[PDB]
Amino acid sequence: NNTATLCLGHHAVANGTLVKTMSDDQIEVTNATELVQSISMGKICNKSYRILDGRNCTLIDAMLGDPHCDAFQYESWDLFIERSNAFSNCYPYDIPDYASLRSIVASSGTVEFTAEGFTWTGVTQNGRSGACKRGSADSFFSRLNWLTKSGSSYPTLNVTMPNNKNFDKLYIWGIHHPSSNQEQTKLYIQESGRVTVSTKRSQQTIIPNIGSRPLVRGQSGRISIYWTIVKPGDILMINSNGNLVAPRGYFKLNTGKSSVMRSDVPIDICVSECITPNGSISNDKPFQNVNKVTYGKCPKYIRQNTLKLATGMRNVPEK
Amino acid sequence: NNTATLCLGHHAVANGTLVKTMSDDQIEVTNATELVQSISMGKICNKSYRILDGRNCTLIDAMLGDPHCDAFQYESWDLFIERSNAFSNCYPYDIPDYASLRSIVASSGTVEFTAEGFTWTGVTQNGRSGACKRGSADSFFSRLNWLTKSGSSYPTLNVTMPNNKNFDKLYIWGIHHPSSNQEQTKLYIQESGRVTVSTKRSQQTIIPNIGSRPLVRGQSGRISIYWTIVKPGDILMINSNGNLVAPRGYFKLNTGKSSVMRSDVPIDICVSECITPNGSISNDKPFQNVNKVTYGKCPKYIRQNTLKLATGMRNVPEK
Amino acid sequence: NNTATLCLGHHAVANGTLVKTMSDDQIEVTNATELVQSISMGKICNKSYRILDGRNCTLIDAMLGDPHCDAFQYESWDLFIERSNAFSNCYPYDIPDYASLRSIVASSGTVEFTAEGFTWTGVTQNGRSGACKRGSADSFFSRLNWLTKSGSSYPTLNVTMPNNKNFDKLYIWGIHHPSSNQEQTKLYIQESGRVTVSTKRSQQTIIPNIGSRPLVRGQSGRISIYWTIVKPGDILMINSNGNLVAPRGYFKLNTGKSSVMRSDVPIDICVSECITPNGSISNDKPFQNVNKVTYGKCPKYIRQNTLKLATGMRNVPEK
Amino acid sequence: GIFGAIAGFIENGWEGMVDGWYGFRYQNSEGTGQAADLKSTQAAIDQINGKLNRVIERTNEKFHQIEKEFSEVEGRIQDLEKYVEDTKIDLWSYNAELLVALENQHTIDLTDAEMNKLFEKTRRQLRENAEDMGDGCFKIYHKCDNACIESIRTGTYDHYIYRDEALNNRFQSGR
Amino acid sequence: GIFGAIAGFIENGWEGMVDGWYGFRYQNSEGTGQAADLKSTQAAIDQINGKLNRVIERTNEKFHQIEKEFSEVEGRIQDLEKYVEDTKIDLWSYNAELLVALENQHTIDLTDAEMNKLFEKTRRQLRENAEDMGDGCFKIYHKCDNACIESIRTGTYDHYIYRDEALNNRFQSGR
Amino acid sequence: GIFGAIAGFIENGWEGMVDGWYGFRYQNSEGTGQAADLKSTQAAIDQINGKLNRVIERTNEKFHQIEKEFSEVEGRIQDLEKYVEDTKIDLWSYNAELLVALENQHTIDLTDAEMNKLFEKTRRQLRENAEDMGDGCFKIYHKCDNACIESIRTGTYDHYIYRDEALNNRFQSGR
Ligand SMILES: *[C@@H]1O[C@H](CO)[C@@H](O[C@@H]2O[C@H](CO)[C@@H](O[C@@H]3O[C@H](CO[C@H]4O[C@H](CO)[C@@H](O)[C@H](O)[C@@H]4O)[C@@H](O)[C@H](O[C@H]4O[C@H](CO)[C@@H](O)[C@H](O)[C@@H]4O)[C@@H]3O)[C@H](O)[C@H]2NC(C)=O)[C@H](O)[C@H]1NC(C)=O
Ligand SMILES: *[C@@H]1O[C@H](CO)[C@@H](O[C@@H]2O[C@H](CO)[C@@H](O[C@@H]3O[C@H](CO[C@H]4O[C@H](CO)[C@@H](O)[C@H](O)[C@@H]4O)[C@@H](O)[C@H](O[C@H]4O[C@H](CO)[C@@H](O)[C@H](O)[C@@H]4O)[C@@H]3O)[C@H](O)[C@H]2NC(C)=O)[C@H](O)[C@H]1NC(C)=O
Ligand SMILES: *[C@@H]1O[C@H](CO)[C@@H](O[C@@H]2O[C@H](CO)[C@@H](O[C@@H]3O[C@H](CO[C@H]4O[C@H](CO)[C@@H](O)[C@H](O)[C@@H]4O)[C@@H](O)[C@H](O[C@H]4O[C@H](CO)[C@@H](O)[C@H](O)[C@@H]4O)[C@@H]3O)[C@H](O)[C@H]2NC(C)=O)[C@H](O)[C@H]1NC(C)=O
Ligand SMILES: CC(=O)N[C@@H]1[C@@H](O[C@H]2O[C@@H](C)[C@@H](O)[C@@H](O)[C@@H]2O)[C@H](O[C@@H]2O[C@H](CO)[C@H](O)[C@H](O[C@]3(C(=O)O)C[C@H](O)[C@@H](NC(C)=O)[C@H]([C@H](O)[C@H](O)CO)O3)[C@H]2O)[C@@H](CO)O[C@H]1O
Ligand SMILES: CC(=O)N[C@@H]1[C@@H](O[C@H]2O[C@@H](C)[C@@H](O)[C@@H](O)[C@@H]2O)[C@H](O[C@@H]2O[C@H](CO)[C@H](O)[C@H](O[C@]3(C(=O)O)C[C@H](O)[C@@H](NC(C)=O)[C@H]([C@H](O)[C@H](O)CO)O3)[C@H]2O)[C@@H](CO)O[C@H]1O
Ligand SMILES: CC(=O)N[C@@H]1[C@@H](O[C@H]2O[C@@H](C)[C@@H](O)[C@@H](O)[C@@H]2O)[C@H](O[C@@H]2O[C@H](CO)[C@H](O)[C@H](O[C@]3(C(=O)O)C[C@H](O)[C@@H](NC(C)=O)[C@H]([C@H](O)[C@H](O)CO)O3)[C@H]2O)[C@@H](CO)O[C@H]1O
Ligand SMILES: *[C@@H]1O[C@H](CO)[C@@H](O[C@@H]2O[C@H](CO)[C@@H](O[C@@H]3O[C@H](CO)[C@@H](O)[C@H](O)[C@@H]3O)[C@H](O)[C@H]2NC(C)=O)[C@H](O)[C@H]1NC(C)=O
Ligand SMILES: *[C@@H]1O[C@H](CO)[C@@H](O[C@@H]2O[C@H](CO)[C@@H](O[C@@H]3O[C@H](CO)[C@@H](O)[C@H](O)[C@@H]3O)[C@H](O)[C@H]2NC(C)=O)[C@H](O)[C@H]1NC(C)=O
Ligand SMILES: *[C@@H]1O[C@H](CO)[C@@H](O[C@@H]2O[C@H](CO)[C@@H](O[C@@H]3O[C@H](CO)[C@@H](O)[C@H](O)[C@@H]3O)[C@H](O)[C@H]2NC(C)=O)[C@H](O)[C@H]1NC(C)=O
Ligand SMILES: *[C@@H]1O[C@H](CO)[C@@H](O[C@@H]2O[C@H](CO)[C@@H](O)[C@H](O)[C@H]2NC(C)=O)[C@H](O)[C@H]1NC(C)=O
Ligand SMILES: *[C@@H]1O[C@H](CO)[C@@H](O[C@@H]2O[C@H](CO)[C@@H](O)[C@H](O)[C@H]2NC(C)=O)[C@H](O)[C@H]1NC(C)=O
Ligand SMILES: *[C@@H]1O[C@H](CO)[C@@H](O)[C@H](O)[C@H]1NC(C)=O
Ligand SMILES: *[C@@H]1O[C@H](CO)[C@@H](O)[C@H](O)[C@H]1NC(C)=O
Ligand SMILES: *[C@@H]1O[C@H](CO)[C@@H](O)[C@H](O)[C@H]1NC(C)=O
Repeated sequence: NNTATLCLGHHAVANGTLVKTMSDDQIEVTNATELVQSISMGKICNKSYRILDGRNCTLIDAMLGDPHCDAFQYESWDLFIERSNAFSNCYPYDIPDYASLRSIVASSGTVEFTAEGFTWTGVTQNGRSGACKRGSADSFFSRLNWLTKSGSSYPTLNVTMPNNKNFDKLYIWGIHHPSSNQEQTKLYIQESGRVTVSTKRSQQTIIPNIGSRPLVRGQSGRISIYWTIVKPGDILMINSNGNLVAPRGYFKLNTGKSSVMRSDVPIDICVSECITPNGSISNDKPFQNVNKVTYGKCPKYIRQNTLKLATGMRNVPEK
Repeated sequence: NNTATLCLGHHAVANGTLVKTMSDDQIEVTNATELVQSISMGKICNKSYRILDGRNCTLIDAMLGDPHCDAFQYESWDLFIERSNAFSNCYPYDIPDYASLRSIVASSGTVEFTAEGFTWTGVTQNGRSGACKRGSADSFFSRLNWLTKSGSSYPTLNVTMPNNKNFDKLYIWGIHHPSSNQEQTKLYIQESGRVTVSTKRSQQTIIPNIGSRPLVRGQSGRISIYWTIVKPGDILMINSNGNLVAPRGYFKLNTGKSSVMRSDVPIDICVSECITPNGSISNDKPFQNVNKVTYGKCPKYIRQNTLKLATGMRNVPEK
Repeated sequence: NNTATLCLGHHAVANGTLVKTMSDDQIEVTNATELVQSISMGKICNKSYRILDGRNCTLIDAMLGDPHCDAFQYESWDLFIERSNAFSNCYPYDIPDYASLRSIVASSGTVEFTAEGFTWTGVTQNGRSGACKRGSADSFFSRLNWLTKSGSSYPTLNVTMPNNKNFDKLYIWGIHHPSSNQEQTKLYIQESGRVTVSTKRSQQTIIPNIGSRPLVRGQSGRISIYWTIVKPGDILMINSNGNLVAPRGYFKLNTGKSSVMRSDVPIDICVSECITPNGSISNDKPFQNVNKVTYGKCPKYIRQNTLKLATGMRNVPEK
Repeated sequence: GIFGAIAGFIENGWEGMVDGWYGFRYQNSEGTGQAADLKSTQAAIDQINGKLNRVIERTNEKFHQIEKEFSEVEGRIQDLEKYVEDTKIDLWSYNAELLVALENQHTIDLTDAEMNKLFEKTRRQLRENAEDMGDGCFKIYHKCDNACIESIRTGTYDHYIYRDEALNNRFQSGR
Repeated sequence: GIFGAIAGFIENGWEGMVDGWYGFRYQNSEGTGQAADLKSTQAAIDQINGKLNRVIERTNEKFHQIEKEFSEVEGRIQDLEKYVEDTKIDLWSYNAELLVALENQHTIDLTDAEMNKLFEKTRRQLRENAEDMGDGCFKIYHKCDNACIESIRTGTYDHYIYRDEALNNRFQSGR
Repeated sequence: GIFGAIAGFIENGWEGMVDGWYGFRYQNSEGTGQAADLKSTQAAIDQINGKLNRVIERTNEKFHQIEKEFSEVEGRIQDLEKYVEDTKIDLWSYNAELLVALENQHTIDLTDAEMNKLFEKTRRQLRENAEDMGDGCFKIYHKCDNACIESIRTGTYDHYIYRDEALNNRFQSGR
């Protein structure tokens, strides 16, 4: 005609997708994005964090110095992976407050050891055991020194070691529980032993406990493991008349981004910034449904496996 | 006239009600709904969960086997109610880390006991006490065996019991603290006793502690109670030269929806899906102000006693 | 002309300010308000809460009765400030579960002591030490009584003290660890001592532990501190054949608004209702970035140092 | 309301409408009548129904937990248990307060929208054949019986039919 | 703004209005003048005042808590204490960020609404006696002195009075 | 939508617009054509892009924490560790659900706004020279070639130029 008509509109697409609003359970829009990461990578990426595969070793074992853990001797990590085939292979023990020690060491992020010159006067050092074979010879945890009677004497040990460095030292020590009074007196003159590890500000006395326990690698005796933090300027002191499993030096204690994770998933050559037991996961979404156990730069864990965020107007197809 | 007038409107009601928006503190709408449950039912509904009324008994007592708790012997529950008249009536005791044991047993949801054939060679079993009357005769906790000297001997007990089932066993045992060296030697030859309960992976030695405590039901002695979890394939081992209060078997440990609640409110014949100390409460609202202690399918507990959700347009009455 | 034109508008200002919306990262409005308190006052206001400056004393020390803490003897507080120059000056000790005792006393909000008439028959009382000088004479913690051998005897102490008041009593006691068997027998006849503090419902036996520790103010011995809550109607009982550091009475235990805070910032004459280690802070904003450690009526702590709330329309300047 | 319809240009509500949420009243050659508009009423109701179920998860089973009441004074651990719970309660309490304000605000606004949406729909149908009276009323410049009114309500109204007539009644004026 | 009034069809703000938030400027037979519209200004301000107090509880007393700084390395328990606090802070931090965005968005939108609401109110008063110029201005087709303008502002304006005259000035045209 | 434009007065979307989000189709003396309107498209997109980054903090490094899986049955402490985590997860889960609903609602509404804003902009340009057809179409009462249409799109359209002509074609009528 000799007059015009002008119409306004908006676009639509062929492949619309449903989202949820305050007003509707499901409503179609032109485009939506997933906000929840639910696919893992199936493997832990060796980059960008420093990953140490524990293999057959637990973290506690690698630091104590179980013979099959000797390879970890010099190691530090961002994240230490604890596998499930993981087992122990040295003298049987137990750590009262195990998890705490596990946590302290994990966040320290190293099993690196600095030997110190302790003097144990009039006692035989380096007690070894058939339960703890290095190669195929009797041995013991490498970071512990098993002291017994020399000749016919075990005199009151009274050894001292001041902290002159400007950091906290972590000392790991222990006590040995023999299986019979017969064994006790044999290895440690006195009928009843004890250990009093002390500083200027704390102290801990541990008494051994005679008796048979179930056989573990041929042995019915046991060892209990304890720790002590010595502050700069402070001073360590070990007093014992029997049963002491002595430290060989200290662990440097670090404040750091370090940790430990239980995982059976393999380690592979890729890059990523977030790790779960299920593997490394992608970083870009705000939420995540893979695992509540996470390390690194991770999206927040939530219960839902899917959440759609509208990134376009409402989709109204021809009709 | 010969022309029309057409008006648009919306409805109003006589009984409007005030709500809160982002823009107004109070504003009248056509209808509102309460979002907070603040009325309880005054009673605990015997359905739908399985409720066990502890009556005079605590949960710990029912499992240990206090004589007035004998009725609970065979019981399992979804929720065990602990009343306040609740009291003890057997030998005086204490459980170091009581709450933990209470929690472990509560979530297990049973006090059902499987007896095992333990052998205590050369000691008299079934030690009873005037403080723990079954009917009107001296007795003791039914799940514990109080061992004393036989003749003139209490030899080192060395008893074993492997876990061959495919679940964790829970073993409850104890030690007896006598009131005088006079009493100690009388019931247990040796001047100083001990108990070393052990598995392949853990161990606990407890030494008795001589001395007078305040009289409870005529007795000044005491008992301390301990537990031990034995894993499948693992093995229990009890080593004692005096003072051992022996287990009679195991408790099967369950993963379950079970729990315990402190309440004085009566139990009645009704139906509901959420329980608080104040009684069962209704399920349908999202929030709840009755009690922060809840069990079951419950609305979330909040501080406010009222919250109104508008379910109609703004109400504008004639004017 | 002979016809009019009427225009509608809104105001603008010269000094607009940027805010964040759902739709824009930065957008200018006519006025905005800060929602996060990030400036502290630099000092703790002596009003409105009751503040006690610990000065050279820790909270634990003031209650135990360290001689340089004698001034706190009669004190109660809303908030007790623990400084960092703070040091100890009495006999060397340690409290197993220190933090808990610190917390219990802090929330009680008093170190006020009620002496009781305990009878320690056939032992010398008031044992003093060169490490704990009152004025310039040997002394000891004022709330503890150090008992030793009288003549050639230390008989089994068996002292009792019922709670006849209608509140819980808190009793603080301890045990002494000597440095050598030589010292032990000298001060406490028996070779091995013990303490069994008990009520009708709980009990705790502590054995001393012989041995040398590092010198603190000339002394190598130590003291370990324990507590006991005695309920109304219940009864305290102390049984000891050596090494007991006896209580002199009780602390009244309060439910209250009281607490303790580590701060080095000075106390000054002002008014405020919220306190942080950095000083008192202002109350009026909803959020706060000064410190996560707060006491009183405080805004919630968040990570961001700034948050702007629009309090005017969008600002559109001439153009 | 953001749209100025409800409690604004529309003076007030009709208690006489026991019939629907939105509608019409009309005066014509056959008298005066009233009819509720269902689509509008439905659009609102649909948005308001199940409103809360689009944010709050259908309430969830929860069994054994932590203890939240205590007989003994313990310190450190009990301190933590009390704080964990206290934190949880305070955070949910915020959530609930904010949720109510958000939803109510939304509700108010969507109902004002539906009113406006319907007025606008009607205005657009009528074209220059009518007049916005300002109180949500249209002066219609032609004889409009019940079948005529009913057609505006169904959305079948044809203004080209009435254009000529409307113009006459409209442009009678001028001095 | 959702309404396209502020920073849209209304070109910009008036710094000259030290008087109110919304208003009029007019040119007539008596000259040019300016008047702030109080009801609009009040409606906005009322919504913006005490805004935050409709979501955030009046700040609450809190006394003894958990410890949040540590001298010693302890492990398990300290691990938990640090995580409880860290969780609490991160969750409140979210709350505060979202709250600000929500409120500001709402504020922006309600102020744009009030502007539009007022323009619309005025347009409706005038009827076919006027012309929407497009920049939030009305061409009024008749002699309109200050008493005339003032009446539009009070909401007392009567267009039936000016209809005839308006029509004349309007329909002078056609070629 | 609150504005009734998208999925309301505008019947439906144009799949043929591979060009922009909002625009025009026109029929004139030169034939029929289609042009996307960039400012509208841009205003929407700008609001939708980086939407979530205005609420959610750029994701943060987190290292050693608490344990969340357990081999042994321990009671009290493990009870607390499990509850702390469970609480954390449930609270974030709420946050995420509410956030999505809020954002989507906002998105829907701002896109409906931009459509309406553009229709309104165009209507205001045309004045009495045109007619609101009701389906988001304008009947233009004068010969309007592509340069004419293009001018309406640029915002340079002058109605005083076409007034006389429009009136003629408009007021041809009356019987
Ligand atoms: C308290 O009570 C406990 C349990 O009754 C005692 O502990 C047991 O002590 C006996 C020895 O006195 C142990 O017997 C030994 O068992 C070893 C382990 O066997 C396991 O593994 C092998 C595979 O290599 C399997 O056969 C089997 O599945 C077992 O699980 C054996 O290797 C030893 O074998 C040697 O002895 C035999 C028989 O005399 C010889 O012919 C062989 O050549 C070989 O040299 C041995 O038989 C028993 O295992 C211990 N049990 C536990 C649970 O520890 C304590 O001794 C007791 N304490 C006291 C009395 O103070
Ligand atoms: C360490 O020190 C404590 C406290 O001094 C001693 O423990 C007390 O020991 C005496 C006995 O030596 C106890 O006396 C007995 O008390 C019983 C409980 O009485 C309570 O209940 C009754 C109601 O039945 C009430 O009368 C009263 O309110 C009490 O609370 C009595 O039942 C006993 O009565 C018998 O003795 C009397 C008097 O000789 C006879 O005439 C009667 O016939 C009857 O048979 C008895 O008197 C006292 O209760 C203990 N106190 C506590 C707190 O335990 C330890 O003995 C001591 N340790 C040592 C020395 O090693
Ligand atoms: C187990 O092993 C430990 C460590 O080897 C022993 O503990 C040490 O015991 C000796 C004494 O046997 C202590 O020696 C004494 O040290 C005191 C502290 O000195 C500190 O402070 C002063 C400032 O006043 C500084 O000089 C210095 O920096 C020190 O840090 C001295 O004050 C004593 O001085 C007295 O003795 C000297 C020398 O004989 C006299 O000439 C003086 O006049 C004065 O009276 C004294 O020398 C030593 O400090 C202890 N060390 C620790 C770490 O405790 C245990 O004895 C041992 N246990 C056994 C054997 O059972
Ligand atoms: C059938 C028989 O009696 N054989 C003798 C054998 O008996 C024991 O075999 C061992 C493997 C155990 O299972 C035990 O239960 C059997 O009865 C003797 O073997 C030694 O037995 C002693 C004490 O009974 C120890 O068990 C010892 O173990 C070592 C070890 O760790 O391997 C030797 C270490 O050098 C020693 N380390 C020290 C002193 O530092 C330790 C340590 O003393 C204990 O572990 C502490 O708990 O013990 C077995 O080698 C042998 C030798 O006497 O004779 C067989 O005829
Ligand atoms: C006035 C007087 O001396 N009477 C004698 C009485 O003294 C005690 O009375 C009892 C009720 C206590 O309050 C006690 O403090 C009084 O001195 C004697 O009663 C026994 O006393 C002994 C030791 O002093 C025990 O208290 C014993 O208790 C039993 C019990 O539990 O009831 C008997 C049990 O069979 C026994 N169980 C065993 C061995 O397995 C226990 C157990 O030995 C202890 O509880 C362990 O701590 O003790 C009282 O019956 C009687 C009998 O000797 O003589 C009165 O003249
Ligand atoms: C060089 C030398 O041997 N000097 C003798 C001195 O030896 C000790 O000096 C003191 C300061 C210590 O550092 C010690 O290690 C030195 O060897 C003697 O000093 C006493 O030594 C004894 C035991 O060795 C105690 O250390 C005692 O300390 C007191 C104290 O606390 O000050 C005296 C108190 O009155 C006493 N309190 C009581 C009994 O209630 C305490 C208490 O017995 C212990 O602290 C418990 O652990 O000890 C020193 O005064 C003196 C005196 O014998 O002779 C010097 O020649
Ligand atoms: C509708 O939205 C979806 C998802 O929101 C669009 O896909 C996504 O688009 C983003 C933004 O450009 C992509 O980011 C890009 O990633 C690549 C490689 O990683 C990079 O080279 C670019 O510079 C940019 O950062 C993102 O990859 C992609 N999302 C997914 C899950 O694949 C989609 O294209 C949009 N659809 C339409 C029709 O507009
Ligand atoms: C305005 O809203 C209120 C509350 O939102 C209305 O009362 C409620 O209406 C609901 C929805 O129908 C009722 O649910 C019903 O419950 C019964 C029995 O439990 C069941 O048989 C039905 O099938 C349905 O599920 C609910 O009971 C009721 N709420 C309360 C607290 O009683 C009210 O009727 C509405 N008012 C108006 C004027 O519309
Ligand atoms: C724009 O808003 C800002 C901040 O929102 C305005 O400053 C603030 O105004 C409030 C409300 O009146 C002030 O409260 C007053 O405090 C004084 C003394 O404390 C008291 O005497 C009054 O009765 C009233 O409660 C508040 O002090 C003030 N905020 C700050 C941080 O100083 C500002 O004036 C507004 N600007 C414009 C141009 O409207
Ligand atoms: C709870 O305990 C009390 C006993 O202490 C029981 O009630 C008593 O019944 C006995 C007779 O059997 C009498 O001594 C009294 O008449 C009752 N005492 C009181 C205080 O009322 C009650 O039966 C016990 N409940 C159960 C389930 O055993
Ligand atoms: C806190 O402790 C120090 C003592 O260690 C006190 O300040 C000292 O005062 C004494 C004299 O009384 C002198 O040794 C020094 O002049 C001061 N020492 C220092 C390091 O400045 C101080 O008085 C104590 N505070 C209280 C409240 O007792
Ligand atoms: C991740 O591993 C857990 C066990 O740690 C397992 O239960 C779960 O199925 C895995 N999740 C995914 C998403 O693969
Ligand atoms: C529920 O019981 C508690 C004690 O557990 C009591 O303080 C409270 O008043 C009760 N609440 C209601 C709503 O009845
Ligand atoms: C407050 O004190 C802490 C140490 O407790 C310090 O790290 C921080 O810088 C201070 N904060 C402010 C805002 O001054």
